[PDB]
Amino acid sequence: IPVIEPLFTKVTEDIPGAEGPVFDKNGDFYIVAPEVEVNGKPAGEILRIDLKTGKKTVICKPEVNGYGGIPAGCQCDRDANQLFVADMRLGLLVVQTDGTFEEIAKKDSEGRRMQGCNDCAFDYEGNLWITAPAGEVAPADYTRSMQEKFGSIYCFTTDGQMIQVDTAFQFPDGIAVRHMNDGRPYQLIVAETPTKKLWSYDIKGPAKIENKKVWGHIPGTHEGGADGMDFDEDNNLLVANWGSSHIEVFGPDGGQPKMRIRCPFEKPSNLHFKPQTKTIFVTEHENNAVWKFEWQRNGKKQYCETLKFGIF
Ligand SMILES: [Ca+2]
Ligand SMILES: [Ca+2]
Repeated sequence: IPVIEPLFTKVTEDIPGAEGPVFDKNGDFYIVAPEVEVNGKPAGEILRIDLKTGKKTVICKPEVNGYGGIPAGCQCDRDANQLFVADMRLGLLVVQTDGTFEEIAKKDSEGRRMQGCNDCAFDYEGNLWITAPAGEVAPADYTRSMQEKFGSIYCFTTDGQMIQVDTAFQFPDGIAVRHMNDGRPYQLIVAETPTKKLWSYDIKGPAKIENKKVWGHIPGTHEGGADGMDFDEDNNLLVANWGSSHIEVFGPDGGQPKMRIRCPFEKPSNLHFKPQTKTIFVTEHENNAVWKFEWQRNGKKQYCETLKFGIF
């Protein structure tokens, strides 16, 4: 498989478990530090990074009834400048730029206790697809589906339902939505980390997925596997392969990667394009740091970059 070796430029440092890179509607850049702990208990953080200086500001250190969060992944909303954050202890949070936040769900649409979440992806219809590799949210004792298949997938819909849409994954992690050129969502891709697979479904409608399939194969026998992912503007899927020192690039039909991108570190965890550029910001756990590099083309627009009131 062809491998390219772009120049990685350091962005910021010392972010425990650096994850969830995201740009808001003002172009501000955020990351989460899920692994910050106080007295051995979770005290994860959501940070804003000043791209000019690399200086970090913690805007939110979420805790619910004394249970601190493990915020792990993010998406920016479209209609309001607020971040939806998947948290391994707290489930799904909505966080404002002022640092205030709310916890969205203690239970799902069927009254089942909510599971801790890892990453999420808005489709263009505004529905939010979320991976949930942890067990029940706080105050339940923390567990994760790395050994046993209890990880779930949710769709948090525009009408505010938190719908469990699949179950029994061994650590579902990255997630992405592919759209038709006319903007209709039609495929969901979900990383199952340790099994070295990417799974696909057909999106039939809000919270409606069918035709589960093993869509892609992640290279390697290292400990780790697919972590975060995102599409570029031609619908190639770029996937951080934690432990492999590469980001894998899959073409629109999946299968094996068509190209790999060598990183100067073994553990890329997640990535995000900066809007209107070819720049991909990458979080990684070898150094607990953030970097950026130039890809071959622009990212596929995120939901936050689209317009509610477009004409075209
Ligand atoms: Ca992740
Ligand atoms: Ca991303």
